[PDB]
Amino acid sequence: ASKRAIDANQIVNRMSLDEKLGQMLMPDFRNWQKEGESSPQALTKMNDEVASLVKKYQFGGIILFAENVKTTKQTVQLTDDYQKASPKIPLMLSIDQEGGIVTRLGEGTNFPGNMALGAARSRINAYQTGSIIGKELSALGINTDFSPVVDINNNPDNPVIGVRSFSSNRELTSRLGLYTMKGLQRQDIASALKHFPGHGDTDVDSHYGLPLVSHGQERLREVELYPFQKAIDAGADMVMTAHVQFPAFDDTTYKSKLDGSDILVPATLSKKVMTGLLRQEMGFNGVIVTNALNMKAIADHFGQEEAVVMAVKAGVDIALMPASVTSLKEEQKFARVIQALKEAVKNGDIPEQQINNSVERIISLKIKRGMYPARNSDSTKEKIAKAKKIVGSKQHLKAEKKLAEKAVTVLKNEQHTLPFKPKKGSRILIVAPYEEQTASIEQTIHDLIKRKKIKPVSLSKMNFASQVFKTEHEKQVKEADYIITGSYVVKNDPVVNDGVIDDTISDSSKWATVFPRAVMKAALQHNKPFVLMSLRNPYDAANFEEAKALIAVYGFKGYANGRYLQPNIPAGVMAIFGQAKPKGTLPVDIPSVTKPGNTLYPLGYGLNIKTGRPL
Ligand code: NA
Repeated sequence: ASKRAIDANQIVNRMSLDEKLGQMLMPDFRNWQKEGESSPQALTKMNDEVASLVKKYQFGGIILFAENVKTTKQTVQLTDDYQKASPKIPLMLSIDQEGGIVTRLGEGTNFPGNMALGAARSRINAYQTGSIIGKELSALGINTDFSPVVDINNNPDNPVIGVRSFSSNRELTSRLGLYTMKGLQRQDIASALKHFPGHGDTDVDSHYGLPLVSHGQERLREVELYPFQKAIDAGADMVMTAHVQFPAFDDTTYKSKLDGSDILVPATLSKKVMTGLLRQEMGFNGVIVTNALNMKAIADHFGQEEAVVMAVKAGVDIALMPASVTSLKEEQKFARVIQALKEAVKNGDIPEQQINNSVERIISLKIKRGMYPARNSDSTKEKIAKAKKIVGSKQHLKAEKKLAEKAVTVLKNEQHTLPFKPKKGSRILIVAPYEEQTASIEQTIHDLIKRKKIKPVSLSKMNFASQVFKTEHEKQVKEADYIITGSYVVKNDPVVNDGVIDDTISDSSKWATVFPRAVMKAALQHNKPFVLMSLRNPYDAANFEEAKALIAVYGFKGYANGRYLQPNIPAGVMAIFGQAKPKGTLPVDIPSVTKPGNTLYPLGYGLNIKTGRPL
């Protein structure tokens, strides 16, 4: 590893301060309003206006969004067109391909998500997930991924990250995060631990619109920072930092450049936090990178040019999205940002050696993940061919399937309700919040029929988001022979009275709690098989203590425009019809609604769908 250290330095010493500064910038070109074009457009394809700016400011990286990677053919092209534009050093192309409810690739393999991998628990599954996203990203020409999220969803009453997080436990989070990370690296992909110093239990400041952490240092070091520490020791490449007001480690305030008020310093802009805590006390010598510096709150309260400078002064190595430049009319923004830096350095506000370090860390990362020198040598056409047989491939899809199905978590199964074994002719009533969800379940039961794994049955759908359970809906439940219902909640806000959920109170506003619970009473009333499939946060499982079949899948996206947007719903359905073997155990604690203060389903709990005994 001492072979990168010198290599990197030999290189930095030969760069103009301007090539060094540009190399610490990583803007986004999500939307671009061309010359003499009516408005801004999703940038699907390169052009001389954007590429000029790359040649000119010589950025160190470009971050990509859903707009930029709509299709596999378009993506592999846009990447190679970027690499052409980049004058001297291979760009570091990055993206938020976490898996689960946060994916970006258009034709790529969306996985069950972190909280799913938590339920699955096996650390090999995590490593496979990263290894595949890695293969996929690598095949497109993307080399950096802002995953793993190692935030900890430890507070039901405040699930800021929820299913994007492995677990409510620090050890399960750090471990799974540890292996997702290593998975990605094995594919030669820069991996960035996400949301330092721990976004999972952030309060908010309604005044400024920033996340605030009010916890003291003992707590912070026990919980929030633990996952990051362990991954940092294990050789994390990058650490992404959120704009979180962080008073236990820095309670420096500034004057808002918009309010005049005394605003706490965001973690990102604090030398005590960036350099003091992360760089020194924690030992992180990788690349530090920040949330979008052009986020409104930040831009408005600290100023754009000023904020990027504060961040670099504070220790970050890569200022992400330093300004919002959509046209060539706005191109002088990048000039100013670099100019602020050039000046703050000339002044000795930022030692030249500090810049040389940062850049030497980027150049070291680029060398370490084979971005530098550029390791490929295939026609863009050939890259595209190779990519189409890799991104979204049947092999990957199978693994996605096995993983989603392994993660399904059975919480109740009284008297073998599951699996459903329908007679020919049986009517299955499918009930979810949105059409794309009832569609996914339907499409899945449909394949099972075409594949002769179940007798032919008849399906109707009921979509209840914002609805109230009225007579119409109840007649439709009598008609049914089998009922599959999806619950969807973030925070669990059942109307309740001394532990007794109140069912006599239904209004449109309470739909995510009152409605599915009304289906359930309706189905019990007429002696129907009813399983409940929770689609997001497992907390809603406390709403269905009377039910006899209950499962969690940790992923709510459905079926649309001919494509499955997530594996979770299908996997649930397969386990309901005895097709898959659900292994899942709770990666979080489900609080009881009927006996407040107690846990209803503890961490690690999960049933063997066949034997009925705790997995
Ligand atoms: Na490429």
